[PDB]
Amino acid sequence: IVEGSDAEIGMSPWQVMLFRKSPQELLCGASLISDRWVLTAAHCLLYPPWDKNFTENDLLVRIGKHSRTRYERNIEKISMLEKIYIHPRYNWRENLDRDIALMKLKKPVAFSDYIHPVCLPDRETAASLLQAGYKGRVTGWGNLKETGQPSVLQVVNLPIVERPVCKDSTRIRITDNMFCAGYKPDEGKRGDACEGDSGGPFVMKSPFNNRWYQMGIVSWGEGCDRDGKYGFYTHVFRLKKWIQKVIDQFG
Amino acid sequence: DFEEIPEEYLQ
Amino acid sequence: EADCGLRPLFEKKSLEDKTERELLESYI
Ligand SMILES: *[C@@H]1O[C@H](CO)[C@@H](O)[C@H](O)[C@H]1NC(C)=O
Ligand SMILES: N=C(N)N1CCCCC1
Ligand code: NA
Ligand code: NA
Repeated sequence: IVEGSDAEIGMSPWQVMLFRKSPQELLCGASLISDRWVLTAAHCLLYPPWDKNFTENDLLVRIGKHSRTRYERNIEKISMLEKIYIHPRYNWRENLDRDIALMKLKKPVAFSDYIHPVCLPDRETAASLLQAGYKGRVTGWGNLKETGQPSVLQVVNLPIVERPVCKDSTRIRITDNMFCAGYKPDEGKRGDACEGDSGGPFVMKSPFNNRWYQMGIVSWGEGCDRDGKYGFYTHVFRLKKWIQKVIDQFG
Repeated sequence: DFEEIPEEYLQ
Repeated sequence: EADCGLRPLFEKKSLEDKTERELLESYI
């Protein structure tokens, strides 16, 4: 995260770290949506242009973390993966359309002060809150700058951007399964996701019921925190039928 | 740069 | 889940985090 700040303890208890077993390293962010299911970006797991195609046994999920590099004894919980599910129409060839994946854990994780699921949006909460200017919150352990790395989880709040401005910022084809967020050059304030933040959540706190909802997944961008560029996020609500189908069938 | 995790999670 | 999105160290204790008000102020 560029131009964010250190998270408070327990600020993002749905935060998940995707951790490579060998070499031991950060692979991506992710989020906890129930005691057995973790949501992330498909490109965290499958991206053939970079020879990336992880299997279940390659990875662990680390839940309840705050420190990036420490083993947080008595706080974090480490889970193995039973199965990965990638959206069947994830477009890794072109523009990362439908950049979403689920991971089922081998055993349920115990909730605690540090470990708790985020809500997924209903249609009405999505319609109400996915508006230009409305801010969400992005969290992760990724790089602090495009060109270094944080001691603890970082957080930044960023406004959703009007779709024509998102489209006009890039040559990549934008779809209804994406939205963009970030400040405009004339707005002064800054901030973005960066390398290592992929797959983590863009959340909003509903003013109606005072619950946190995951509206987006960190998906893609061009550089990090560049003027006139915006971060792109997977539109979770638009892909919720697939999420529900997987959980109903395999949960 | 990461602290070793318990071996039980790598078995 | 029934209890989703309510953080033990914040909403469940009626404590506010340091920047959530920035989000609320944007929901205009
Ligand atoms: C990714 O890996 C699996 C095997 O583990 C393979 O069958 C699958 O076809 C691969 N997907 C792509 C796009 O290469
Ligand atoms: N939001 C940006 N800039 N992204 C997505 C996270 C990886 C780097 C590009
Ligand atoms: Na364009
Ligand atoms: Na920017």
